[PDB]
Amino acid sequence: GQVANTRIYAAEKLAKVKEKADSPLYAPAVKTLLRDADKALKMTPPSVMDKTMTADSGDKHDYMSMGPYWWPDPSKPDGLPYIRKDGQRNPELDKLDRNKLGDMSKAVTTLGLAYYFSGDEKYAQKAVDFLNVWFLDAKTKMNPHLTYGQTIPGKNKGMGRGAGMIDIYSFTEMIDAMTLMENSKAFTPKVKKGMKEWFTQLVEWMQTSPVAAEEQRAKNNHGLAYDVQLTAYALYTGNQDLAMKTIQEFPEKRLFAQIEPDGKQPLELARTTALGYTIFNLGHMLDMCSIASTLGQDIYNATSQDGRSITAALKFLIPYIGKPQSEWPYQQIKEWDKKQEEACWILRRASFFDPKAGYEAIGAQFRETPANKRIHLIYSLE
Repeated sequence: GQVANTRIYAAEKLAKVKEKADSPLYAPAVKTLLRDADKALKMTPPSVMDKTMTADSGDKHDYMSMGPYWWPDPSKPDGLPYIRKDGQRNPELDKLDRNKLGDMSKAVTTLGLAYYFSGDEKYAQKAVDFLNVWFLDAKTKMNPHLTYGQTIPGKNKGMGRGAGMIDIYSFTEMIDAMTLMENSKAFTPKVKKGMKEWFTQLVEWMQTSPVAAEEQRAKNNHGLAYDVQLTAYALYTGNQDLAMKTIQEFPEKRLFAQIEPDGKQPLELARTTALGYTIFNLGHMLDMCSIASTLGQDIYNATSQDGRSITAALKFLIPYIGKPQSEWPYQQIKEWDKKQEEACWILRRASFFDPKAGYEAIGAQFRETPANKRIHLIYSLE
């Protein structure tokens, strides 16, 4: 009858889905989750040691990634400096740490959820192997900083930039997966202490680094995402005062700054994937609403004097959901169907906070997500 202390996942909902794992509603998704976890068992845990290049610190244990939208310039003899092509991801980024970090993060989340749903230690043990290799083992560990996040060839004098902070956004969810495994045997006090210390050092770095300062001051989805991460990592590390403060400042610093009275997010709508970025930012807003609700803080209903809110932002998007791209007057260069589907899940999540608005009935009209998809477990109607 225990509810886990999750901050992004809706905890009471998730406890009820677990209790009803074998019911007809959830059994197909649980089956698929355990198949995914079984594939993860076969994976070899990667590390920041796997990249062929080294950051300009000379320390291979420093995380290094490349700005995904930055490409060689064909008008220059050696392609340098790189130039930006918004929305087009340069596959060279695969040489560096970003995708390995993603595989790890996704594997631990999969494994923690599989453990929660099954109680099978093999899932928790493999998760702990991933975490040891990535975070804790002297041989392979990532240092708790992103000084060299999103380097760009030929630019920024070999240094990272604040934008690289977005690379670890999935840690917000990974922390909830680790909480779900806390009572496993593999997830020991030593491992829990190790992880809390790594996140403690990361937060100290976020609070003092000039590189992290760049992300904190970002005006768009990067800034909003920074606060969500700072909050989640502060809570994980026991720093409730920093969490409370970041939450309390979030409507003025982020929501009211980035959302217009008519719901437009102009900095996202200017992008080549304007629908995708509008949804990216909304999903992170809803992540903050969820964290905040655990501390009794009502971010979802925070409303400016001139009418700016998450409700306004949703109201702007809704008329485009389920409609052809001909009806959308901004760019969306790719992933049209994928982002329409994600919009239906934004509606599911918003319905948790404003049931009366009828968001779920709007999304149910168009949503085609197969019954065995994990998302049904995580944003259920419990």
